[PDB]
Amino acid sequence: DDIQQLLKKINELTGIKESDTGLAPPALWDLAADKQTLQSEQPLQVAR
Amino acid sequence: EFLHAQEEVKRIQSIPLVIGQFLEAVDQNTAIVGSTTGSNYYVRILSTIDRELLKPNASVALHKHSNALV
Amino acid sequence: QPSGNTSSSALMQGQRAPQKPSQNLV
Amino acid sequence: LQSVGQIVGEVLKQLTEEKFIVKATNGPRYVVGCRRQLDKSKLKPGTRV
Amino acid sequence: LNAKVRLLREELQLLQEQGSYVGEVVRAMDKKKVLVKVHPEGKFVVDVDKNIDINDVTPNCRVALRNDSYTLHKILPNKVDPLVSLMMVEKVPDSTYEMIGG
Amino acid sequence: KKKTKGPDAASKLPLVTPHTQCRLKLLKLERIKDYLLMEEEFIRNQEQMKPLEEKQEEERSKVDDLRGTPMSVGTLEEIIDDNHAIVSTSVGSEHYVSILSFVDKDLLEPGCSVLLNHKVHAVIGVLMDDTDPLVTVMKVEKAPQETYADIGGLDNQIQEIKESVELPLTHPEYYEEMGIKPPKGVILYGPPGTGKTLLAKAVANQTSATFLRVVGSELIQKYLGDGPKLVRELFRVAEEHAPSIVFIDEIDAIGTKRYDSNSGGEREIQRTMLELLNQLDGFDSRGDVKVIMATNRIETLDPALIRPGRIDRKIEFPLPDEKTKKRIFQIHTSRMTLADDVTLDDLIMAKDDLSGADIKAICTEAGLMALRERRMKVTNEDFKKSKENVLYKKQEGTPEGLYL
Ligand SMILES: Nc1ncnc2c1ncn2[C@@H]1O[C@H](COP(=O)(O)OP(=O)(O)OP(=O)(O)O)[C@@H](O)[C@H]1O
Ligand SMILES: [Mg+2]
Repeated sequence: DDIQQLLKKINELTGIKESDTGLAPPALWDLAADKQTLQSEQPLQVAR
Repeated sequence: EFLHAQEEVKRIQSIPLVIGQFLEAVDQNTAIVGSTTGSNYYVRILSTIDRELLKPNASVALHKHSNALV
Repeated sequence: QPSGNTSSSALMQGQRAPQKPSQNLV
Repeated sequence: LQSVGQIVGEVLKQLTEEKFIVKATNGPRYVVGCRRQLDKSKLKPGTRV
Repeated sequence: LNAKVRLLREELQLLQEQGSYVGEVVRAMDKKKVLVKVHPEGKFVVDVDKNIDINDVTPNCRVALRNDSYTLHKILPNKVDPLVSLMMVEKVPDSTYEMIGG
Repeated sequence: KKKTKGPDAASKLPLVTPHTQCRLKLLKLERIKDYLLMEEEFIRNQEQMKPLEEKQEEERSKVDDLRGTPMSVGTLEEIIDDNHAIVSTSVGSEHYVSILSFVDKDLLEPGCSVLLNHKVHAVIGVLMDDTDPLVTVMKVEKAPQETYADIGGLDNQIQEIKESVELPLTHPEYYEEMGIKPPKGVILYGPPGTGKTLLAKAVANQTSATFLRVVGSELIQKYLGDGPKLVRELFRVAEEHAPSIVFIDEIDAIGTKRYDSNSGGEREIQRTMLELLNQLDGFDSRGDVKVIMATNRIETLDPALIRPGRIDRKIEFPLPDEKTKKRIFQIHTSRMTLADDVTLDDLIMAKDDLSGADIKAICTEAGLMALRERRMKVTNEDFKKSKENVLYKKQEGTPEGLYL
């Protein structure tokens, strides 16, 4: 009985991790994040 | 003051509202209803309706703006 | 040949609605 | 130039002396009232409105 | 009398409120993110509030999303289809067990 | 490296070999319990004594805020220009959006799901995997309890299937030296109630690769386009993983003779069958995936599913003979307390038409009838009543001996 109960507990205490967004190394981000990415949301439009 | 408050609460369903259909009841003064426009919702219910009429399915009235069940 | 047959179904495409644009251009 | 356009639908059953259940062509159904001087006798179920 | 009127006023205050969507969870994520599937259409990545721990969240459950900004609101009864009404007889004003006879 | 073994097995430890009320088992399960408590304590201390944390590099929050809070998921379809790809949402509304930085522009490929913003609707990330919860659910991860010890004696069939699915893994030296490809497809057919699913359970219990199990009349959806796509994704997820195996049960719901008729739903059934048929052995490749397919009547199958090349071995399960009945009776009554009077010889020899499930029901009925009169030990008359009074529906033939 308590074997299976503690099995349930030990498996719940484990979930997952992702690291799956495709972000590049920070050097590639450069300071472009502020300079042009911030200056890219507002200037353009969707243009369906 | 009490009289006036009842007067306000009376005019909360005298409105051209919509028909949904009851789906499920979770606990007191709260439920889940799927409106006829799709987009299944989750809303409170009024404090004056009788409870024992809404178990499996029903034609229920939904406020036009807030989707509160009446 | 009598019929007791059945069939599948295609979906209802019409679902989109317009939304207020929120562009910020000076 | 100032007109508005209006929704076309059909009366389902009558519900109470002032409340009707109506349905749009392809929208949802609604619960509504009926206007001043509208001769409610004509509002048979199935009529166009 | 004062308590009664205060209660009624508070109820009226609460009824002036916006609704919320219901969504199916397909899987959790790391650092307080979930992946949900809103009913009409959509596949969103939403954030949880402060009163819910992720370990409560498992795939194929129902969660409530605040319609204003898509946040986890709470976890509610699990799914069933409409046909449950005919199932699960709820009251049994039926025959007894000793009137069979033979 | 692919997703790798992705093994599916709880299988903690089975050694309860005393199989009685002995001390050895108590001490052994004591060892098991205290190891499990030890590991739990370690993980509690691991999660409790973490003192180090900053984890924002003064810019991670910046990237997090630059992208919207409720990111949505869309389908890239073309990339006409750098920084100006073209994507689409669910409703099929395309939009000539832009591409921002901080997104590795290496792994994006037409047909891959991406993460998009709301207000401006640009591409801000890539979703690594998308598997619907109709295929991940089919997978098994807790092995069923049985093993070869419980099978009542099927030496030919067991050896056959072992050469099919198990041997090429553990000792793959012979096949290369001889120059042969091991068989990949197996059919298990025969009368009902004989053991077709026992071998499935027993194989799944002891293995090293991924196991996927599917029942027949489940590959069917009503939207005219989901059946074949679901089959395709099933085989995709099987192949990207380890040397898995797939078990399709009760097939005849899917494959039957492919004739021509009127209704459109039946056309859909045929379309799905034919898609699977292509998936198993069509154009270029197949992969490292085995398929087991089980049914209780075989003549009504499409000749295109059974031809060799697609299904290489066929295995018939016949009714038990008198040698096997003794083994079955010895297994199913092992953990029974039992009296010195009974002899299984009479029960096994009196009848000549019964199967494994029937024997199990005879055992439980007899034991229960013994309980009926407040006893634990079982006698011969109980077994007599169990056999004769129930467990026998009848049939008739060859009247009054026309042959003599
Ligand atoms: N040789 C055997 N040894 C042990 N048990 C057996 C044997 N043959 C049959 N059984 C018993 O038969 C049952 C297993 O079901 P089985 O695999 O025969 O079903 P099936 O052939 O898939 O039948 P169905 O057509 O109903 O799906 C279990 O109760 C098992 O104990
Ligand atoms: Mg079976």
